[PDB]
Amino acid sequence: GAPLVTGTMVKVNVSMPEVAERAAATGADGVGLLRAEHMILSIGQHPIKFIKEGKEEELVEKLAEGIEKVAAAFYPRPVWYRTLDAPTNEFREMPGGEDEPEERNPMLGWRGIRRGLDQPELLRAEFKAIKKVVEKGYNNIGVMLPLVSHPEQIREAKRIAREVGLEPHKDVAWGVMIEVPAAAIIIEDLIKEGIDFVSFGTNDLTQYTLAIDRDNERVAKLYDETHPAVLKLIKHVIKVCKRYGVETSICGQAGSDPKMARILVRLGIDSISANPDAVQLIRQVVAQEERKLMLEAARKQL
Amino acid sequence: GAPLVTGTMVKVNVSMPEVAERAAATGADGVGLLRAEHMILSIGQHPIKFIKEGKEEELVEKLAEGIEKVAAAFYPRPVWYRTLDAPTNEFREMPGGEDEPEERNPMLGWRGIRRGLDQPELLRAEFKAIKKVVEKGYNNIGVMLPLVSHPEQIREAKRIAREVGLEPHKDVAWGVMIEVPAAAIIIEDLIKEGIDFVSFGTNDLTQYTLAIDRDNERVAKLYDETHPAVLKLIKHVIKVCKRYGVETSICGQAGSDPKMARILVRLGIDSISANPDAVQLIRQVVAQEERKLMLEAARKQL
Amino acid sequence: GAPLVTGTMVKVNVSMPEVAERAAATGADGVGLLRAEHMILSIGQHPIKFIKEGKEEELVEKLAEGIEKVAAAFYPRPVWYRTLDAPTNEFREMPGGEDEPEERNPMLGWRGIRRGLDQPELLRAEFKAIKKVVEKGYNNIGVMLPLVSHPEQIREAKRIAREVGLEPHKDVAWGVMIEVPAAAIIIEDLIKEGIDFVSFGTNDLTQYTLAIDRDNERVAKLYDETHPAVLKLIKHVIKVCKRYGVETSICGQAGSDPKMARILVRLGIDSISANPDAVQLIRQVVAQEERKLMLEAARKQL
Amino acid sequence: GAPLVTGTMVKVNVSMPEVAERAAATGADGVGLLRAEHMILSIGQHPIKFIKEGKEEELVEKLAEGIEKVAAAFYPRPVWYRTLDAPTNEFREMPGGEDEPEERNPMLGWRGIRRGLDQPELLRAEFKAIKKVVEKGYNNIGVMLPLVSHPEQIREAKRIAREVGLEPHKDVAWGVMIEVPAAAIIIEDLIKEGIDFVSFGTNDLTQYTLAIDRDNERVAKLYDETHPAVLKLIKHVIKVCKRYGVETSICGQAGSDPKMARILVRLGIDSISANPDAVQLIRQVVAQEERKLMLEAARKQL
Repeated sequence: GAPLVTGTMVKVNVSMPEVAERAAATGADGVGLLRAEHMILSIGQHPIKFIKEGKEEELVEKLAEGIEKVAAAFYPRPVWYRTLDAPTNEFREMPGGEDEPEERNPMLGWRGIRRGLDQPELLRAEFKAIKKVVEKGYNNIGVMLPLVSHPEQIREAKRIAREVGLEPHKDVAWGVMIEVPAAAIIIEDLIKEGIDFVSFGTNDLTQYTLAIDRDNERVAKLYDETHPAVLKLIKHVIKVCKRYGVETSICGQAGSDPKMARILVRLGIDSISANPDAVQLIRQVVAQEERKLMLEAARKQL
Repeated sequence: GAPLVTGTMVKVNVSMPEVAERAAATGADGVGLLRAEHMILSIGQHPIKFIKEGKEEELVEKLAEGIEKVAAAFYPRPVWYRTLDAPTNEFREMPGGEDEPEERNPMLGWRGIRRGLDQPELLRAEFKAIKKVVEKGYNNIGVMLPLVSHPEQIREAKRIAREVGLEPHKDVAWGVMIEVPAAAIIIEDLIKEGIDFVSFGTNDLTQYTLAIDRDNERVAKLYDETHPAVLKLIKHVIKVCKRYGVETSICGQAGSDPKMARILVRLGIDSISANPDAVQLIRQVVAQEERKLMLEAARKQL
Repeated sequence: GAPLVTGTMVKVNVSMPEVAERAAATGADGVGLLRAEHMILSIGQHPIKFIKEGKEEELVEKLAEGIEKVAAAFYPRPVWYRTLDAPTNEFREMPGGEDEPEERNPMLGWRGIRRGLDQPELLRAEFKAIKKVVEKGYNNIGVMLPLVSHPEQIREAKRIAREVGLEPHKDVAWGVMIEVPAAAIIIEDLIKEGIDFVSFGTNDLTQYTLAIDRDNERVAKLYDETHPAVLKLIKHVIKVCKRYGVETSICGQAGSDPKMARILVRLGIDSISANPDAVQLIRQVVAQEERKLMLEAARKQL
Repeated sequence: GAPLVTGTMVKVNVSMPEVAERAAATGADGVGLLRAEHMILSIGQHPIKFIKEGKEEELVEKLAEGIEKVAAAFYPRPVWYRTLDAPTNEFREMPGGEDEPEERNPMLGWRGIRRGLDQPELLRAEFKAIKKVVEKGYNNIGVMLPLVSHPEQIREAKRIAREVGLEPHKDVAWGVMIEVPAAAIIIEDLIKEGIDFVSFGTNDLTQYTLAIDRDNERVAKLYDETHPAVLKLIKHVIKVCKRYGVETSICGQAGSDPKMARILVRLGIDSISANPDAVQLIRQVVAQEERKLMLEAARKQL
């Protein structure tokens, strides 16, 4: 009759706006990552081509209803939304995708907030839709920027967003993703530009730190998300933003692992984001770890 | 099978004596505020006119049964009752309400315990009914005075109550409401007159502190119950009565807000009073905040 | 043959630009408050209606000569001018005042710098006239904003003034009024926006702190300007701006009271503003209090 | 053009209500002692006989106008009034004074507040007249009790005054006279009953301390008001009420002496009360003594 209650927050990873009731029925504390790849690449057309042709309002209002569905399934609870992020060999395979670079390394190329700031129209449209669903009365949304490594990117994004009416820290929440080692090493510079939350992308971080591709058959035997270097980086970041009053979280595939959950609860993370069918297991693991910590402190005191 | 258990008490706000079983079925720890406006203004007549005509015992015994209903729905649990409080443009609209002042500011006028002490017959009748339901064997009632700003008001009320048989601190509990900034700034003087409990009226306090009416369309955009000044005042009050051994609580519309609940549990309030359809949400928010605090202390110790 | 000399400054309260020689003949150290209600509401017309019709320059130059008269009667001495402040039931009674709200509480409504920032044309005209009389060579004027409770109001006023040529802190002085309890409780936030002086409106402060209207016959028996809470607030404010190097003053009806004068000189205020026929009495009271303080310190030392 | 200003207050001794403009024209800071012997013994009749006959209201209203005259000649300034005090061989010489005791020592007999508390009708009438002139709007009056040596006298006087409507410490000031050595030796007990001011009767104190009558030709060669014992007593009293926050003063014939003025200013008295033709001399002596003290402290510091 009574649910299980933990101090650490356990959230859920929403992929499409159609799996949102089965996710709200799991007992999660919010949405940890709602991706936009589907909601944007569903119109069977290159978005840059789609807007040159000139159909902006259709895409805008479609995004608006897609976002409001999820926002209203979990209202009192927070929802975090990450702007578009896909490689260049993902835009090549759509009607209108004929002009491409066929790069030799699409993992270290033109993607994420870099491409976003080069063509500010995608950012304009997404911020328009977000403000659109905000003015209906949903005050539980926040924005997440992917692949940040210089503070100039944060400031230019804030300006682009402020030109079209949206207001950071008073209409939404402003946060970033940590996936490049540089961002993990100079985290204080990024914090000094006024952010609210941070999230660990352990997939990309583990790949860029060990200089290894996971899809390659010959070197995927070295992949490991509990390697000492990644743990040093995570510990440093958590320490600093704890000191500055910022909230920490982790999404990815290592959010659904019991061993990583134990490590992260012993270090002091604020939230964990799990796949829709792993929320109960992680809830139990976190509860047990917390009771262990409390017992240890009681014994030391007595 | 087992209910959810929190250290902080979560109570419920009862409006009429007819919604009292649906409220006792929520799992609350008591009643936080039972208003008398309905039970008194239900006789379709001006009460001062009603008693000049001379029908005192009817009103008395009606109040008596109205109060005993609620007191017996939640017996082992405490119930707190607030004496009459309504503006002057509320007595004007009843049969017998022809002699009025049509003031220019009914919010800063003749109402509450001021008007009550001017015409001691209302106080006499209410204290009579309260003692009436007390002598049947209900020892879980307490009295709450609205809009207090001088200790003389507390002493005159104690005398008026002691003349007709009722005895403070041995038959009931004696407490006050905090709605004017003056009462929040000289709280120790009020405590030195022997009270037992205090309650925050955050609606009136926020309105009188910012010099702003909320019903006015042009300046209601500035209303905010988490403004720094109100929080400073609340923190000061809680500190002092914690030092003196007095119990604190909060009623209003901000008792049903998760963000305010988190702020207040981190400061150290003793109880929260919620609307009858918000008890479960506040219960969950309070449980999570308490587990967070305990984990933080364990980590600091280890 | 020699005038009486005090360390504390004693100023005078000027109501109209016609009583300005009888005021300069009292021996005051400056003007403490020059109101604009008369100089603006003298054209027998609603000012918003007056400017829609389109007669801006007439009102501007009339204000200009009205201000220059007072500024030139007391040149070496400072003069402080407070922008328009009147309730809504004061604009209703003029030709053109037909569109009104008939509010239920005009004391907590749309007035002062709130209304001023809603319709920036009044501010534009007043700042134009002030700069007009400044460029003739009068460098002893300063501007005072009424009813401030957020720093955003100060910043928006500074911007509005800087758009039309006037320059704070280099052409005039910039200061505020303290009448809402919120402004007295977060005074440091306001100081951090670069102000030069502050002034206590003890009338409005005493009314908003005790939640009491003074014009109401039934509750005017509780009004008191030496109530402990108001004195706590005044002491806090004086302490903080003393620490930050800002000048303090007091206008109102309690500036012409000997008992308040003694309290305020013992606390350490920088100036007092009296009615034109009470300057000599306050001068004597202040002189005696200062000699008392000096004697006490000498005795403690010896 | 500028008056002389001292930290110590110099007041004046008013004997009748007819010499009150020549006294207000001296530049005094208030009245230090207004006697009632004249205003009461002017009806050519024994007052106890006058009230048995039954003419209370005539005497009451006569006192009322006599007091209001003086109170309105010095309004902003305080006035202190001492209840009736005369020996028994002063009531013997009036129409109706036939029943007397012809005592052997009328200086140590039935007089002052003793006789006053024995026959409470005189106190009733005087307090009635005082409240009468108070309710016209004069808030600068205070009451002084003569010849007090037990706290029971103070409490009984407070009760007698509170029965007929007058309220100590909220309508008037409450103070006492110090003339018996006992009162000077247990001063703290008297202070703990809530008084506001004290005054030295150096005539009676010097006579009762040295066990000497001054009117007697053979032993008046030993009278001296600067005898070491009286000075010890004065120093003790001043010390204690300084510690408790009470105001001190001195009336009598030694208030008009330059040498005593210098002694008393060096000890730290708050006020001095002089005869109507000695105010200027005492003003000059006090000014010189204060400048001397300040110079001494400056030299010690440098």
